[PDB]
Amino acid sequence: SLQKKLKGTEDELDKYSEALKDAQEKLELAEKKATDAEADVASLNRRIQLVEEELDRAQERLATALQKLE
Amino acid sequence: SLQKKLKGTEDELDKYSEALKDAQEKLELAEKKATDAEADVASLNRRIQLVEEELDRAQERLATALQKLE
Amino acid sequence: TTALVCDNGSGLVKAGFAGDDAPRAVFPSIVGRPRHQGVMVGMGQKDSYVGDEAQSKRGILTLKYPIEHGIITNWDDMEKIWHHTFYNELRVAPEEHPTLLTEAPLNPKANREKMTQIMFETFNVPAMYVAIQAVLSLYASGRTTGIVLDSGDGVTHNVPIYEGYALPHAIMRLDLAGRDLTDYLMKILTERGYSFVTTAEREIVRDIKEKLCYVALDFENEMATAASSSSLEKSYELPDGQVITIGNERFRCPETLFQPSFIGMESAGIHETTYNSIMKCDIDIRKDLYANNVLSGGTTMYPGIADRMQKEITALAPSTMKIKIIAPPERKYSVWIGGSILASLSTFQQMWISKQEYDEAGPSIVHRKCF
Ligand SMILES: Nc1ncnc2c1ncn2[C@@H]1O[C@H](COP(=O)(O)OP(=O)(O)O)[C@@H](O)[C@H]1O
Ligand SMILES: [Mg+2]
Repeated sequence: SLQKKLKGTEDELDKYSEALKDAQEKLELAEKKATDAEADVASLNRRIQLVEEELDRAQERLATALQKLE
Repeated sequence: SLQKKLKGTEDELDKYSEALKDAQEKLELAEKKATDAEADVASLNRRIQLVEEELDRAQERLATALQKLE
Repeated sequence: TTALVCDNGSGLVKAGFAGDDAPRAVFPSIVGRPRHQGVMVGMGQKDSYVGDEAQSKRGILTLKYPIEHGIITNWDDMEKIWHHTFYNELRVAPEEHPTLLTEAPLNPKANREKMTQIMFETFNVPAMYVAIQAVLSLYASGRTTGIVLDSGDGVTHNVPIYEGYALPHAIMRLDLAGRDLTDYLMKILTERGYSFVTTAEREIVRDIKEKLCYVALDFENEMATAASSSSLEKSYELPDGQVITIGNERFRCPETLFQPSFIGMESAGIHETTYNSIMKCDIDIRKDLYANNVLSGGTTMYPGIADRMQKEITALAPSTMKIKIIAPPERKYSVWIGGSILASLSTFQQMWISKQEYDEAGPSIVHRKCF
């Protein structure tokens, strides 16, 4: 009767509480991963310009050397 | 006598279900953001490796130019 | 007055008013019919369901695509799709709105002839025009040169354009598209133990492909990684629960674009077709074409596609050349944006096909200078 439904509702509530805790744990892990990736991309995208200017002046004095050789 | 208990149980179940639904919605949001960030960082890491090879060969033929100019 | 830009495409109709930033109405180009009998009396369900409506009743209906590869097979359902687009999604009578349509390269002339005849007779639009998808895509990007690869759901074509001058002899068309990729995914998922046969489940497989698939920069290394690591497997939730998992098939499906031999096609991969098309052009314009490679179409939305394409083309092209690939975020809507821009030009107002001009010149006028 109503007792069976009440017990089932309580037990289901317990499983959903466990799932809620698992969800919070997974989101904490996801946020940690997201901030780590943010730091990594910050490093990469603040070194990309250095690499770009590096290859830029590399081909610059490459061209200068080639024309002088010619 | 048990009617109040059932009403309280129903209210608690509703509150827990709403909190759980918020937990999911937020978890999906965080997971989507994390996946997008991971894809972007992987793509720009591949860019990093290809530009690194470009720079390496840049110094290579720059050195070649250097001696041939010598 | 105002102009109306409609893109039938294949598998996704997108329509709107000219001058808008984005299409107003976007919905699958699907017509479905009920294959069961139905016992309830007074429900009064109509015979056919068109557009996104048919999507919501997927389980009871059977779906038919009026477009197989660019061309139109069934015309009555195509007329139904056009009527639904004009009257329900836009809620505008086409009796006073010029219509611009998009049409893929290298298709039967009868297709254009019947399209114009239907539009001029059934709907009596004051005027209409037909344009190539590649040119519109180039318009949207703001470029004026460069080779454009448009990969939709029906056909994938490369069209090189330089200084606004197309090169018809270098246009390359390949029938590999998103529909074939979905079919290959359906065929390959049977290996893991999941069987999809009903046309309804084709949509589920398409959603899986859209939301889960990705392109691998290198194939053999990724296969080796997947053979040992388990960090690639991902889980998807079907409409009725019953979560499924997918591993290698995550990146095997898109590889068909670079490896047509998977599905038995003789032709070469899209990268090789692009390189061959570039080489088919002259020698004084290859610099801009190499440096202004443009991508468009829904199938191009695979993450990591640009990196793989650049790597392949660089491996093919000479090292001295600079290879750049343009991948705007709004690839799949680029064609409609280009069409909207084109329809809004002042100089385009005299290039429409008028009603009485159509009547006196006959349906074939579409093939005259009013291309
Ligand atoms: N993000 C995505 N991932 C995978 N496939 C996609 C994505 N976006 C669109 N598609 C594919 O593109 C197709 C739609 O192409 P679309 O841009 O409508 O061109 P057309 O209308 O000419 O077919 C769909 O069949 C779909 O499978
Ligand atoms: Mg298209």
